[PDB]
Amino acid sequence: MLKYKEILETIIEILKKNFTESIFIDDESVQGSEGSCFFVSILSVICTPVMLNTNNKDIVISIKYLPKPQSKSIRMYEISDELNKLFNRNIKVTDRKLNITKLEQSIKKEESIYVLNFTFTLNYLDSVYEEDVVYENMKEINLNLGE
Amino acid sequence: MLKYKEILETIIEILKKNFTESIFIDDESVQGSEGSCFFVSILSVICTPVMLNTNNKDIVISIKYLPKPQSKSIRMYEISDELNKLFNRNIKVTDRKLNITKLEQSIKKEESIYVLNFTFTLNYLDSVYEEDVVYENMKEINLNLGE
Amino acid sequence: MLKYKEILETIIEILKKNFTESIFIDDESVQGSEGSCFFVSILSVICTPVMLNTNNKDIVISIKYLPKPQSKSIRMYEISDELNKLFNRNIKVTDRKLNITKLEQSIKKEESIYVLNFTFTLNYLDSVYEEDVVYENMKEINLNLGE
Amino acid sequence: RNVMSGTWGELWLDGNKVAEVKKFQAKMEFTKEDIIIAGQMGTDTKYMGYKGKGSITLYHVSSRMHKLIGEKIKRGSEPRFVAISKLNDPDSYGAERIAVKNIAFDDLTLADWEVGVKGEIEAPFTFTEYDFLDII
Amino acid sequence: RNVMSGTWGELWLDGNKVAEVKKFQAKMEFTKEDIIIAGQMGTDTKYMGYKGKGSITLYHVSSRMHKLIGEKIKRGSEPRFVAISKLNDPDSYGAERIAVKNIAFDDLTLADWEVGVKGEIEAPFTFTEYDFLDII
Amino acid sequence: RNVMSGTWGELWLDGNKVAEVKKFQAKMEFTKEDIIIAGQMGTDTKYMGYKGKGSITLYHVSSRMHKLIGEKIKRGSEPRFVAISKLNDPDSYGAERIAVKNIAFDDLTLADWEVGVKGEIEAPFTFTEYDFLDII
Amino acid sequence: RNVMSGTWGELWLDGNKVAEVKKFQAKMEFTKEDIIIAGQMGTDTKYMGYKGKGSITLYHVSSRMHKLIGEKIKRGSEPRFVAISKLNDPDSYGAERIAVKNIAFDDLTLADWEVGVKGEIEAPFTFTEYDFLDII
Amino acid sequence: RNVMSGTWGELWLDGNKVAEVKKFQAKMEFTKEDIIIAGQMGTDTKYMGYKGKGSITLYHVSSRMHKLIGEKIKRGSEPRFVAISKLNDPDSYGAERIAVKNIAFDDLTLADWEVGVKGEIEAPFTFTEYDFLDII
Amino acid sequence: NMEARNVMSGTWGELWLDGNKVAEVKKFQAKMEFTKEDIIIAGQMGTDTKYMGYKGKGSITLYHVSSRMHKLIGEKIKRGSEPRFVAISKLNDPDSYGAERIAVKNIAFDDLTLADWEVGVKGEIEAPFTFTEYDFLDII
Amino acid sequence: FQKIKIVDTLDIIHSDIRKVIIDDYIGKVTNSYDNKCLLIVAIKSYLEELEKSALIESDSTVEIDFEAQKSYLKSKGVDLSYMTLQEIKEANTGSKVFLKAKIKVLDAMEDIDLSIEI
Repeated sequence: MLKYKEILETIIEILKKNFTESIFIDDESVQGSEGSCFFVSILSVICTPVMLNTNNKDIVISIKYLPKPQSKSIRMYEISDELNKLFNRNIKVTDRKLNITKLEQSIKKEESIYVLNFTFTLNYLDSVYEEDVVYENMKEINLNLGE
Repeated sequence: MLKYKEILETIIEILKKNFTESIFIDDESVQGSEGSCFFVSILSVICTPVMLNTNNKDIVISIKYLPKPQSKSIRMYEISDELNKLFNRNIKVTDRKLNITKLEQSIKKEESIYVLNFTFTLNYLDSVYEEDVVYENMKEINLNLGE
Repeated sequence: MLKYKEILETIIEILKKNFTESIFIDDESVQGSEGSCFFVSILSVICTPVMLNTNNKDIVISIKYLPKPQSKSIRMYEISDELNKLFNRNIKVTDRKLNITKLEQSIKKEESIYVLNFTFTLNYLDSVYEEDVVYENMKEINLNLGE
Repeated sequence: RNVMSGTWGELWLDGNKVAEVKKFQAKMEFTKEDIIIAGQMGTDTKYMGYKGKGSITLYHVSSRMHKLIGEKIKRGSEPRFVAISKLNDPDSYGAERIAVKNIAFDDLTLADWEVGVKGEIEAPFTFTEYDFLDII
Repeated sequence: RNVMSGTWGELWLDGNKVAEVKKFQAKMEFTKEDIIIAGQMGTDTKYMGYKGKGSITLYHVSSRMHKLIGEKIKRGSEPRFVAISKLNDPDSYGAERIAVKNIAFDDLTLADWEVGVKGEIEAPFTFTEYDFLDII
Repeated sequence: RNVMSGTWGELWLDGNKVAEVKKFQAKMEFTKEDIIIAGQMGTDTKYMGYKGKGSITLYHVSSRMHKLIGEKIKRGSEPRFVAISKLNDPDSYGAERIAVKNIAFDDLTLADWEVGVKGEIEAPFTFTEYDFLDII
Repeated sequence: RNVMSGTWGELWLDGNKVAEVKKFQAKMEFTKEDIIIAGQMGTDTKYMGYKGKGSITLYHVSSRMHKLIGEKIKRGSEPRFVAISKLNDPDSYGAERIAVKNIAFDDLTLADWEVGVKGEIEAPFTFTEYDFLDII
Repeated sequence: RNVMSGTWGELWLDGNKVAEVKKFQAKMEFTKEDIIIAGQMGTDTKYMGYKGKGSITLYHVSSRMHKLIGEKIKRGSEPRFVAISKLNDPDSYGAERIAVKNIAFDDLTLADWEVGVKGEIEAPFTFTEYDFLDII
Repeated sequence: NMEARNVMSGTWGELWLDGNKVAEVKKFQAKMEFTKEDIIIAGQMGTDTKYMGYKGKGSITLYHVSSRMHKLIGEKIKRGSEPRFVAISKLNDPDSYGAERIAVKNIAFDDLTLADWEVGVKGEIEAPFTFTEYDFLDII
Repeated sequence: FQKIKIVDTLDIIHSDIRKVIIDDYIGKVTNSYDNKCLLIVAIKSYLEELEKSALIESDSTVEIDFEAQKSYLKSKGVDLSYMTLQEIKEANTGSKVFLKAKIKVLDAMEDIDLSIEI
């Protein structure tokens, strides 16, 4: 059973390697930032049973770049290209590769400032927890055939 | 006829066993909390007749975790894993096991703070109340065959 | 892999050639403008895999004309005709021609002032990044046929 | 003063009430032969007989049909059954009872299940006789 | 007190449990000949036999069917198999086990894939015999 | 531990890799004759052979099929081809390679275009032989 | 490096360019006879010939088809035509030209209109010969 | 410079203008026999004739068809009619007039109504002859 | 013991003609017809029969791929000299109990086909014959 | 192997396969596993053609030579422990390709025994 924390930390590690701006997880930290921070969160998870002991999972992950200093939109257009390079077909989390099904991107204004919203979806199958009792092997088989 | 109060109390007992944070039912109590409370409620119930004396019921149950102290989002990501472990296929309420059909999760901001919303749906059949009169057994059967 | 920055700069160059009003990229610059500015941004990008190594991309591009001085709406109706002339079937970006699939236009009021919103969609195929190892040619082929 | 609602439907099969029943249907389809009469432009028909058809839909709650027919069918002996349907809507005008007789089923479903789906059984049949009880 | 849900379905094929199974179905279709009896308006039928039909749907996880039949089919020898299905819903009334015997499959899928689609295999078959275990 | 996704599918046709391929499918359909045995209610079957069927879907990028078959078909000589399909999902358990041989196509599309639509070609075929490489 | 888009499609019919054309299609359907060979499980086929089929869709702008065939068809003499299709997408790799010859149309539409609907004409045909020009 | 719109459609039936007409259609379907020529791979066809087909759709405003055919049909005498259709869009290039002759209708609708639905009549027919007036 | 799989399929048949294997056989046939005479016996209502002899008749159907029968019989038939042949048929279905192999001797053909073709139709040849003797090899 | 005819047929088959090997794959095709599969398929089709003409007995097999490949891997210093069979099969082997084929041939009639009882 894969952990969401591990996925988030792997993505944060990729971002830390390939970028110099700071990456935050809480809304409080981004308001204290002086300029050009990152915000990463898991947007939605949908879980559906496909077999008796396995589930199908779709996860939406959102990466936001918020330019605080004035006149930083061309940086917003370069960062999208870098992010497009980073995430292509799959990402590797705890010796597992998870397929990427689609990528969506938008540039809109939140309150008074425009921001970049980069999102992509992951799809994979995971197994559910269960407890099974133990039996010993058959040692004696007694069959009697009447008449 | 299963009672909604029993379902809610069973889920509250599970949460109390597996967690150390407080669990609340009313909105008033969560605002007085100093930090990291839980909120549990039944979101929606839909009832449809499938037979003459039985109904089909879909129940949506919402569990919210609200981090009051600053810098508590990584806890928000661990709690989701624990909750995923807790609710898998069915839950047992008053010597009955109720199937879980799907699980949905989202992380959004309410007012100025981000929160975690963990929801799942239950599906089961229940019988409706009815009053039936009593008859005594047949003691005398008089049949006359004419012509 | 085509860059979004290049597409934006090509469109800005076309606008600069064919118009005398200023073209801006950030919201901060348009509020400082004394009159009749332009605003250009990429609205949305949707990326879907169609083959093993290629992606399908749909890009929505928005061009806004904001008349600051009073009584400038007839200019808003001439500018739409000029823009209709400029973008017809395809645009050329870095020795490539990208097809234009549809054009949508609206005139609505944002806050207290009416504005013109000119949008069109681009469709093209792009190839994803991959790393391939190198093999040397077959020099010796040893086959033994038994019995 | 309402149309009859199928929510108030009850079924008896082989003398046993079927608590889990979703829908019931029974129809008689007449056999007609075309006859052309000299001097007449419109084509007429002659009535020859009928065939009874119907089906039952029920939720998968027990092995009712298995116990009814499975063992007898293998040995080469086919059983026949009687069904009684009642439709009594409290808002409607009255009750309607019909007996369907000499029922022979068309198939037997051993297993049919799918993940995430609650099971249902639909069983077509053919009949020959009927009786009217409490017609409106 | 629920209807049985197909989420609690298990399958054994050729003595091996099939962990990846999506749905299972098996049905017996009777053969009926129409007989018209003199003096009787309703048309009756005579039972002559049955044909067994079914199919299995599973996710593409291994080359199970290839190893089962591919090499033997080419040489002109056809194998037969035995399947056991179990439906045991914890909320339902009881379990239901059925054995389906003398199974012969209808086809073999070598490759079927599409971009962006997770693979599935559906395999129709025909059978002749069956046995009841733990009927409700 | 995933089901194989068709996004990781590769095709070789006539010894040449097909970079633009959308989906691939190949199936063997058995021929069965009904046999009724005296004293047995269930109807059995006899296996007599099979027919191979499949199709390829690819985007319109070049005149591959034209160069393959167009000139030879006119003169009355029909060519045969060999195809190799590979499905290797990194998350899945292993790779699967199958060779399809003695392929004969069913038709040839000269032109098919519509305004606002990107072109695709679908090409059914029939085959006779196959080989297993790297089955799971 | 794109797939060819049908927006860049051009047609010449009877030596005259058709400015209003919505879609064009032409296909060759092979005739195959089944042959069973002794000792071989897979069924083979023999190639016998082909039939050419296609259709044109155009907006109702003039009486092109009327002037083409209407008067000649009544007198009992059937005409044949030649068509040339070109698909040249600027983003694609190259152009593709094909000539379709010995065309005989299947029908003639005299009038077809509906309130609130802009008129279109679709015209199936059959052909026999073809030629390759500027294949990629 | 527009495509002709069916909103500008007019019909004359039996010399009387039909004010309420929803759509009109008339088509000629050719009869073709397949001929295989020795030494030629492509299969050719021979033109043998045609059949005229069409239909009229109109709103239920009067008993037009009843008065046209109902009494005569019963006695065994069948009438024939002439229809003229005109399509003259002000934005289009020109007008188009066609006469359809020797019309025989296929059926007669006596009554067809439903609660909450406004009535319409659709009347198929067959024809033999035609004439061109004011073709573009 | 009886199973549907035990029925022999005709796809597993093989034929040798004049010592040469023919790969192109569609069907093979050989059968003996008995000659019987009715005998009415006094005092008996059911009439009886007397066996007197037999006729062997058969046929071979093959896909048209070569001129086998032309080379076999064409030149000798014109000169007035009739040839005789021997055929061996084998039926070996892997799912059956065993093989069946029969030799048919003293075969004389009934006709010779020089040309039979039609446009759009694939070629086939049918050759009836008669025979007198036979042997059994590997019967079930 | 003491008979001339069997060895002659084996040599003829080997030399006829060798031309198809050299004229196409030697020095022109990269030493990848996909190309190895293509070569195996071509060789198998060639052997099936000989099986049809009754030159050799049916049910011949063509596959990657496992023992020679493992020996080469040992000679190159690679470690063969905790390695799957499939992992060894598609390992990189530089410029060397190892293949194994299995066919069957029959002898002619040489000695005949006839027992006759009077």
